[PDB]
Amino acid sequence: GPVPFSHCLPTEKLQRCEKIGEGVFGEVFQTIADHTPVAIKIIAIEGPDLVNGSHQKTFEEILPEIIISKELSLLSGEVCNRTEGFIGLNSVHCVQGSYPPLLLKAWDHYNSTKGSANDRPDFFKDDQLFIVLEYEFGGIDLEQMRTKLSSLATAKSILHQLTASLAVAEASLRFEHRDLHWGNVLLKKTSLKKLHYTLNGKSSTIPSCGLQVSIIDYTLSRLERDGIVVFCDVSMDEDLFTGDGDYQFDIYRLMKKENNNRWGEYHPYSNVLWLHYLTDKMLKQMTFKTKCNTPAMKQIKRKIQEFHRTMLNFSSATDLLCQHSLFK
Ligand code: NA
Repeated sequence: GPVPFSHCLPTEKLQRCEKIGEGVFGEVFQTIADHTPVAIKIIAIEGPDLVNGSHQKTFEEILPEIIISKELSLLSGEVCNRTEGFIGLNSVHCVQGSYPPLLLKAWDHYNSTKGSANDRPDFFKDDQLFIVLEYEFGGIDLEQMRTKLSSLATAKSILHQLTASLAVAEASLRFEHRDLHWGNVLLKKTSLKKLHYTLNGKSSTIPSCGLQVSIIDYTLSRLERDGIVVFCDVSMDEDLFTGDGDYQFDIYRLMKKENNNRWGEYHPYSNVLWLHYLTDKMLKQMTFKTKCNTPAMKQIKRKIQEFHRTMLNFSSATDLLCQHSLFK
């Protein structure tokens, strides 16, 4: 049955919590235990209050995200289809209580410095249920790194890492991410020169450029095992297909066109659509500390531009990884 918050966030861990992100879903905090940072995602469930302007999910509605988190985390320890490019899942708990005052303090600090679009989560009663997901800390999102990357060479490593992770998940799980906006691509420093993956038993490497990429946020994702499909049915959602002002919002429409509004089906072209949106961000919105000033950098730019104009003619991330010249 549900545990108190203190089960997940013993005092010292709660005292070290800093807010790092948010969405309509709820709140994300960073903390530390056994000298290791972790990210804690907290989602209210089962209650009647609007939270951030939206109804709370039921436990049945939140289960897909929990299941998908686990399956993608487990890919780091598999053999035939192996990738560390998702995000590690450490634990999941169902908690009952009002929001901890120490988390309110962290929430207020973020509101003061960065500003929040959410409600201050101070209105929950002591019977409120939450899902608390503890993840590996994955670094900083690509959107927050808009002005922080070295060069377009780094962009190439990032797109290769994303494409490989998505391909491995296609092959093992018939996975579609379905919401891979640039807030959901995390970057962390690595001392490894090369990152390793295995796709259908064939192992390969990717030069890191000093960064390891982690894909997060499985709210809209789909996968299947042995014919049992886990997904978010958005066929009757209005608002998801009516956004404007960013190619992101076109991707939701383009996915609905590809799948004829049947969200249980497998359409791995959606992963190609998201990779095209990310490549577009790399070329149009990211700005690098070092431009392509030399001939050999102008070449990497030309190859990423060629990827942008050709990739929509590939059927899946697997097709892109295996056949696109960018990755040869
Ligand atoms: Na990862």
